[PDB]
Amino acid sequence: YGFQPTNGVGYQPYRVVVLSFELLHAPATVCGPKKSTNLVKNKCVNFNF
Amino acid sequence: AYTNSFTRGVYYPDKVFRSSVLHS
Repeated sequence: YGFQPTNGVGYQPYRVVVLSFELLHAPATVCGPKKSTNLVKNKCVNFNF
Repeated sequence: AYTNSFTRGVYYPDKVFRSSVLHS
């Protein structure tokens, strides 16, 4: 590419980043910034582990 | 020399517990 500053859009350079989330078969890894909390047994509950 | 394995080289294909279950 011979890039030059006086190029019409669609010929100017764009930077690209491709994030690819993969899930092999480990025990866990990085994730969003949830919050986590306590747990209780013997009660119909809505859980996220 | 060469030799004969009999029933050797079986590994757990992954995590996930499991009990009596002829799993394929």
